[PDB]
Amino acid sequence: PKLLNRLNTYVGSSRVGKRFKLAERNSTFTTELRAGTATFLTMAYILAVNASILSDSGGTCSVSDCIPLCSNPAIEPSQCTGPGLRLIQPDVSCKFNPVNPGYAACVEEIRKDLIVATVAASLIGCVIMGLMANLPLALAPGMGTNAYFAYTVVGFHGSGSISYRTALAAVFIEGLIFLFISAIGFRAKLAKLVPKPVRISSSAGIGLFLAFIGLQNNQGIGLVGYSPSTLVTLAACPASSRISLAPVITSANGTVSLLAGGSVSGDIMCIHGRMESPTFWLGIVGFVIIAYCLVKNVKGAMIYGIVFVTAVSWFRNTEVTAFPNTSAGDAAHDYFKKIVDVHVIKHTAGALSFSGINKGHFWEALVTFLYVDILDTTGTLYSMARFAGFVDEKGDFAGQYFAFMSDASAIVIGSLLGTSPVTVFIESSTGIREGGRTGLTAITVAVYFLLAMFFTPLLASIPAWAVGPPLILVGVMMMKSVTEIDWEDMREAIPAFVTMILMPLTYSVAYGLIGGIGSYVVLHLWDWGEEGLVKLGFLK
Amino acid sequence: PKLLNRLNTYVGSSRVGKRFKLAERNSTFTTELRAGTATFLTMAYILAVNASILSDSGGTCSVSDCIPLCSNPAIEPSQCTGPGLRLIQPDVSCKFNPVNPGYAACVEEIRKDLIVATVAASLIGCVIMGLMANLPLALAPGMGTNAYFAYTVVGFHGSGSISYRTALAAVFIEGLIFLFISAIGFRAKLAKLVPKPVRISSSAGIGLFLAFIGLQNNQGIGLVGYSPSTLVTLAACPASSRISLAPVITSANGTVSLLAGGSVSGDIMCIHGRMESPTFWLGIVGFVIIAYCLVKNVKGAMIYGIVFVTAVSWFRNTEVTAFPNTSAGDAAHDYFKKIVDVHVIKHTAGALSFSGINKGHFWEALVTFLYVDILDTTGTLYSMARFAGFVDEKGDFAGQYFAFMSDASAIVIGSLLGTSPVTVFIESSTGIREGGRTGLTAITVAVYFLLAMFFTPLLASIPAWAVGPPLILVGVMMMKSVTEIDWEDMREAIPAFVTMILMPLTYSVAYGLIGGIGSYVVLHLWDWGEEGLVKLGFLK
Ligand SMILES: *[C@@H]1O[C@H](CO)[C@@H](O[C@@H]2O[C@H](CO)[C@@H](O)[C@H](O)[C@H]2NC(C)=O)[C@H](O)[C@H]1NC(C)=O
Ligand SMILES: *[C@@H]1O[C@H](CO)[C@@H](O[C@@H]2O[C@H](CO)[C@@H](O)[C@H](O)[C@H]2NC(C)=O)[C@H](O)[C@H]1NC(C)=O
Ligand SMILES: C/C(=C\CNc1ncnc2[nH]cnc12)CO
Ligand SMILES: C/C(=C\CNc1ncnc2[nH]cnc12)CO
Repeated sequence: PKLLNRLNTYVGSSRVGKRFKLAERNSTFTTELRAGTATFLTMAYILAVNASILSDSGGTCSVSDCIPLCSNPAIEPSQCTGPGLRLIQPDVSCKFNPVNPGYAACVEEIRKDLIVATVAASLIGCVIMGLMANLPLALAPGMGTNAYFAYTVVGFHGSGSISYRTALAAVFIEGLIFLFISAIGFRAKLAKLVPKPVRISSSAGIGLFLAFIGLQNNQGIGLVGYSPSTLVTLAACPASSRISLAPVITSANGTVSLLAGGSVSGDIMCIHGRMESPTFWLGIVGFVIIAYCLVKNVKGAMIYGIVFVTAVSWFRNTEVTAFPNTSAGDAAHDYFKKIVDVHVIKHTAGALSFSGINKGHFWEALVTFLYVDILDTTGTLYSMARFAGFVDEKGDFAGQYFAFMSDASAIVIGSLLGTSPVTVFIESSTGIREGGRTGLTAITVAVYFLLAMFFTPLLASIPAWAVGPPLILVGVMMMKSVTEIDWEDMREAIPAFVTMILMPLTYSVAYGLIGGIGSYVVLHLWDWGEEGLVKLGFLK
Repeated sequence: PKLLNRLNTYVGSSRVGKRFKLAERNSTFTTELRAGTATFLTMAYILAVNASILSDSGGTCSVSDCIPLCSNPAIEPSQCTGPGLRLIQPDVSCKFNPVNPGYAACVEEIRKDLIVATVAASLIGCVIMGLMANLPLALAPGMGTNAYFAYTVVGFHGSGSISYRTALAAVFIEGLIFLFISAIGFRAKLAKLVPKPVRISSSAGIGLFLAFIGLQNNQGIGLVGYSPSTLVTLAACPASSRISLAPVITSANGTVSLLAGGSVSGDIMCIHGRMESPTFWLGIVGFVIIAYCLVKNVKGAMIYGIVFVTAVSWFRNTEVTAFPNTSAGDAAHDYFKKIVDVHVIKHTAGALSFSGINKGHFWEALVTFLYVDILDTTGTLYSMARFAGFVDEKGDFAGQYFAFMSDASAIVIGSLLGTSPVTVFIESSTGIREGGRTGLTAITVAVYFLLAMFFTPLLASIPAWAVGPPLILVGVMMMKSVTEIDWEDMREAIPAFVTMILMPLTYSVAYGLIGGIGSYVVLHLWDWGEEGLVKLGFLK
């Protein structure tokens, strides 16, 4: 026949072929590799997006890495010695604008570290899923939880109520509890705990949250900025025309002064030149490219858009350059000059700490992690089992037990390595749609991830206007779940709308879920009471 | 039979009864009055909401009404005479925080004027609709266009790119053009210009915009504020713990100073005490009341909630008092002391100006008004005609011509009196659902509006935490249109998502529409080109 056919048959007739039940599932070797390659092309974008989002979280280092600065910027701190000249001792404000150089270097190092951590976690998760449960699924850090971890639990540059290490501890404990409950089979009861409309609309809320994040400044293509009256208006003015804000003390005559201890914000206000930022238009070009590649049903759209924007952004003397002419820019260009490197985890490894188990926000974050993971994992796993045609009449696909256990173990390992919890990817559908049916798909994707590493230097130079449209379009894809809501029934409509609008506005998933559940319960209280009272017997 | 029956028969057998075709439509006198009363109860909330929203727009008066102020607040300007003491000449900054007293008095007077203007415009529109076209519909200022006029075209306290008078001129010209195009039957040709997904999702976008407005500080119940990092987080701290922001010039060492000419913002940042403002909880109580009244299908829910919140807020020495102990509070309490008054429009009457016809934003606002009015009026009028069973097979209900003409004339009259465009209300369905079929419903609603006036003093004391949930729930009701989108087709999904997310984030309807249409057109260029080229003959 053909060498492809000899290879297929030889693998099919081997012990390893029987291990994964190749013959019984009607595919031998080459369908598996094609499915794996398609899956990797579909979901490679995590490699950049997750690293960027987690790097913006501030990393493991604190004010201790802020160097003392001079009184005048023109004098370097080492030479800051003279009359009326002194050194400023770093404070909390060193972490924020204007950022201390030491913190910037720490942040870049943590960015590299997190890239490597993501790659390793995804590889190990894929291997475990492929081997223990023997299914053709792919695992990697979740998009929905990335931003919740980076911008809400920890905050921008560690401005949140939970320290990074305690956040990793929370993720670890959540993974352990998930493994426990999956083992003892209470999972269905907890999944039924949440009301239907909140469960349906939480995904749309998270999609809107990601879309909003993609429209900010230090996360995406700009186009949204501060306004003194409406608090949000049309950004995308040139970077040279952006200024910061500070808190002041008003009065009853018109005087104003700066409030000591004001937490200065970044460049968020535009003074002139709206809709003139070249980075915004480059991001728009990338967005349109990804949109076409999606509409024509071409796999790997987001990678093509990201790569085009990044390649354009690698030139050195442009307005959209990823290497601006300063010290940090020169260091970044130096690193990017070497194409391949083997970076080694140094700080994020084993960075757990159980100090903050007392704080309420700790348990809030843990419970939010737990519920999001339970619901999404169960739903996506059952959907993919349906897509592969493994579901029997009773509704189970045999190997569900070990699939859930493997997902929980992967979550725990990701927690240990220092990344947001890992999950199964809907992108795996592509592999199923290509004919792959056994665990070789997962191992192929794992090998492709292992190939991805060795390229840390190139993946470290992704600007926000490259991340951008990927996040926006992930939100677009996630929004499709709104249809399952009966919008004509107020008792079901109101909680869903609250859930959708609270997440992107309060900028926090937990508050959206809490508001939705509270509104649902308050609305249904009368029905609960009447039903229970008729059950008692006073009413009919 | 019964006096009700004699009255019914006597009216039915009279000339006036034949004028509205009473017998032909199977209702004589009392079904009409019941339908009118139900309609008025359903849609009375406009009386407060429209007045508040348009009053926040700043009115017709400019910095010329800012009085000169003293150097120290403890000295009144009249006595501001002494060493090192002087008078500050008002500039633009007088209009904003800290607001000059004269502008506050002007704003209150404009609020009263706008209340009376809304009442008169709604009355005249209802009368014209009921008489010329002879249908049981109700007219009043639109909710969606209210906020677009008040917060986007003109801006908060006249901070927009269009002067209030020129905005009224734009509304006038838009109404005239609508009348012209409707007269010639060319309306349906324009109505097909907008793509389907944009038309479908614009209503959901406007609903989200209203919901966002209802969650702000000077428009609703708070709960959304400013944050240096995420730009939006969880507000509803006590008013005593809110501070303002100002622009600042940073450096490369950590120094900061104020920027001359900074446009100070209102109290938007919370320093401590989150989720502790009593006004927020009172608004939540009103929201829950309205939600119950809606779920149980009780007419007049929003009025009951507004009235409860206002009645609680009318007390004098509480944290949620609508009369705080100052000069303006005392004046407002003085006015509210007299229950009934006959206020006469003094400024907003005949306030047109055609100076700015050159500006592009003028035409942007005009076209946005025109398209919103065209689409909404056509759709709602046809839906209400269907609901009453007047539609024939061909799809017309006879009196459509004069209905559209009456709506256009009402828009023009509203423009003359100084309010946002007037439209037909979906709430009229209630009157139809009760059995009303003729023009007596409109005249009854007009009489009820005429009754509403004479109560300007009471309607003038509505706080934001009373307006609040009404806006939020109007957004909830509007959101129901998302279902008509095929979320699985990207070429139709992406433009709709862009339209939905751009309106509430950029805080402008026109930009959302422009973005949606642009994305739609750019997405389909390949299809248009291929189709036209195959039409030419090169391809097959
Ligand atoms: C940081 O450097 C700035 C200059 O870039 C210093 O600005 C001082 O304050 C204002 C603004 O320039 C002027 O009136 C002074 O003359 C400036 N002095 C100097 C030496 O530039 C600022 O003082 C420096 N930081 C601190 C803490 O002083
Ligand atoms: C406006 O009134 C205030 C008192 O309410 C005056 O006091 C100023 O207060 C600010 C901040 O507390 C200080 O920075 C100023 O030095 C104070 N000025 C004086 C003269 O004491 C304030 O001065 C008044 N406005 C102006 C322009 O003087
Ligand atoms: C509720 C959770 C999403 C978590 N992340 C993911 N969950 C499942 N598959 C994916 N593909 C990309 N990201 C994901 C839905 O937003
Ligand atoms: C597109 C337009 C709405 C304009 N306003 C209204 N249009 C029609 N009926 C109403 N009832 C209350 N407000 C309205 C839809 O938001």
